[PDB]
Amino acid sequence: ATITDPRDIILAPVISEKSYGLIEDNVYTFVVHPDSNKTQIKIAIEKIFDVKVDSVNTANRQGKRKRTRTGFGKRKSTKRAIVKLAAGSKPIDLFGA
Amino acid sequence: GTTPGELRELTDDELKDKLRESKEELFNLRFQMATGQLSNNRRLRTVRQEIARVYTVLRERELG
Amino acid sequence: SAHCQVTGRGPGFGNSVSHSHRRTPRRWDPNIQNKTYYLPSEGRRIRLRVSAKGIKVIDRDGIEAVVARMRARGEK
RNA sequence: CAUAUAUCCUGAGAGGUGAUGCAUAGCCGAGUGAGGCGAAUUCGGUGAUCCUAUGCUGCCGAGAAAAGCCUCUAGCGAGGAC
RNA sequence: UGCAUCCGGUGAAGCCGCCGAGUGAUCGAGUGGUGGAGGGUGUGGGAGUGAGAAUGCAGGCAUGAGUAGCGAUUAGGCAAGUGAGAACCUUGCCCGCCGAAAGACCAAGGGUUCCUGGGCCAGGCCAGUCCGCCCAGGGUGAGUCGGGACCUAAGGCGAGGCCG
RNA sequence: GUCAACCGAGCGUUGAUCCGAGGAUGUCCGAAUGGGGAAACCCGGCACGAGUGAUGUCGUGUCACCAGGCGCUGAAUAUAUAGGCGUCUGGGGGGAACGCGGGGAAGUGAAACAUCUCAGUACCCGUAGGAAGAGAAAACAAAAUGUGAUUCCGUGAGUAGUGGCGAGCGAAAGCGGAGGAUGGCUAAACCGUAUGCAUGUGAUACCGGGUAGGGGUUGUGUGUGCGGGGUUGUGGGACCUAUCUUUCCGGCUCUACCUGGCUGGAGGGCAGUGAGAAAAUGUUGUGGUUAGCGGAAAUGGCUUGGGAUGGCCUGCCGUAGACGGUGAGAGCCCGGUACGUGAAAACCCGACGUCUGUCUUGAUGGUGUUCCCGAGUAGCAGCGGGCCCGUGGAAUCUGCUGUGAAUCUGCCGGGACCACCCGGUAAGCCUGAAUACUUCCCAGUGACCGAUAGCGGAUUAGUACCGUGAGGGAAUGGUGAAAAGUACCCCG
Repeated sequence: ATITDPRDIILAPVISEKSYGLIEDNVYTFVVHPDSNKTQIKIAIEKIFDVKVDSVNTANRQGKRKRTRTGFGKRKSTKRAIVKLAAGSKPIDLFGA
Repeated sequence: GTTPGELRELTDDELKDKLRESKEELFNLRFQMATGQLSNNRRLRTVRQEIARVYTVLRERELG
Repeated sequence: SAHCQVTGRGPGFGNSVSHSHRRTPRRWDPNIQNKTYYLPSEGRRIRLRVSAKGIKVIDRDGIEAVVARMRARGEK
């Protein structure tokens, strides 16, 4: 069988100045599965943090082509999901900001 | 962490519950690692192995 | 020629020209003749590309038994 | 039955609203740049290669399709529209 | 290489020399140096067996030569700074150039070149504290934009099919 | 895991890492197959399930085309078919070489060139299999009481011959050998049964004789299927026929009656997963393969040396002195070697049997006539191909087109052809071994290369790079025994 936990889509959070500022604005950015979609992510986030999500915005980020003696090498093309919770939304603690 | 010997005692529903719990632990651990709040990095491999064992057991019960 | 169905006669290949023994290649295509074959059990006529030898033999054996052998081979 | 400054449609643009907002010339210190306050905002003129315009006129060389939209019924129909 | 012998970390080969030898290719179980591990001799066997030339091939290095050139038609300068180091980087003030462009925005194409921080033996036709260079990290948020999920043109693929 | 360390975490005799086998999972593309598509990315339908206040969303399955069966339906249109719907089974593509069948160059050589050669090469196409193909005489041979499937090897022989008789090409028989299965089935004629089609002294006609029913052992024909029966050349086989005649029982044998064939059961053989019919099933082989394990004998002395694996001297093992490693030439330090062990499971070979098939109502050997012995075939002609044979007197074989027979006193071949004689018995099928090859795997070898060599590739290798693309296509090895990889100070 397969268990479609919503936590398989949500891979990791993003830790950056921009992510922290958006956290102050109550907007949390995650690294999601590249084959996911906004509605899937909304449902997953809701089921995970027991919260209500206003919008979800996705940006696909190509991988950096880094060089080496062998030649060149490319990192992974990630997918970021920026998630605006609703007004109150009982915010998240798991980011360790 | 847990053994197949002691996973085969459990039921399908207990296994699925343990699977959900292990996926939750893995989620929390990925977040801890991203934030730097994880010393024990091997918990991730451990939990992935637990998930694999559980899926293996369930498929084994499905087939024979 | 159009590569018969009941008898499978395909073209032979060779080289034909004299007076210098040049031997430029050609083909010796069969006498394929469009024929509307009917099966008096079902009296409708389907257009086939068959050989003249096939026609002679199939007038010898009737359309029926040779059509049995033909459908047994499975060709259309 | 009518030839209608009738009616309908289309439609630039004007005006209103949007706008008690926003922005701004400038002013305060602050000097990394964080901010804060904030005047009047009427008249004309010129004037598009842009809009009305997928128009109008003229011409021959005689100028995409399909979706879409509208309508028709066939049909569905006991719930349905606004 | 077969066989038999011999030498060798008490220093083989290779390389550089000295002193010499042979009619010649060449020799040196004569010597030193360097070096560090396999070689010599005789007798046979077999050869990828000998290069100076092929406008030969590859590599390295010369000659020209510290020579030409250092890539437009705009033009740079002063002060101050930074720094080991400044014609070139930074700031300010001047001057000058474009101004249907040498401005601003897109497509195509490129693909991270963007931003921040750091660096400076390569690159930049000089130098370089600078950089489109190097390193690390970050960065691209769409119901309405451009596209798909709507439509078809040319044209393409083309169930079956026909023809071959 | 590693380049390739470092950091941080941990695991492990409760047996990790690692090795082998079997399984599970196995995104997306790709035959690619739900549909689309610029391959690896876009859009879905249906069913089930989850999730939502519901739409959205998620997951699991499934959904290509074609062929062949099976079932339903059966257009114009009536028969009916084409077709449509459903289901099931399969294919599709890749692969280094080898194979079979087809197609088929040119450079070149001929000192030109066209015939010819190159060459049936390269290339292409279609197809396979682990081998293939061929193969059980319508053969060879030459009068020998001959051989006796096929393939392959060597010879025959660079011969006979062929050839613008030029360049060149080039057999076969026969012989010696490999391997041996001189192997096995069938169609036909006759019966029997079933069935389709058309019909019916429709009864004196449907078993074998005679009686009686029966209204058909159809009056039948005719075609097909099935089963028998028959598979050959000294011709054989069938139909008739006659002598002998190895098992038992039952039911039919149109019907009951005596007597002639068939069909079931039983003892038994005979074979078998094979070409000769086909699967499954077990038990079981210190049989094998896929991990490995053990495995003798020097801390020997002296000396040199950084180090002994060198030298000198002592011993020792040896079914082990093979090859490597270890601080320099190590049998006795290590991995190992000789040698010997080892498989839970999977797989492959066997054996034993279940089981399957067949014979078993059977054969034996004889006598004289009709029937059969593979048909659009052979043969013939025309044009061609290939055979040594280049159309020549050109057989044999073979493609196309026409024409077109005979079934044994028949036909084919024995190098035009005729006669005789001999051999064989086409037009139907199958068939192992000897033979060819190596993408890949294992173990090994080299008077093979040893980094401009050897694979292009010891290294980032079909990479970087070049090119739109097909495609082309590099260079780059060595510290040292051990990083002990130069702390620290000085110039900078």
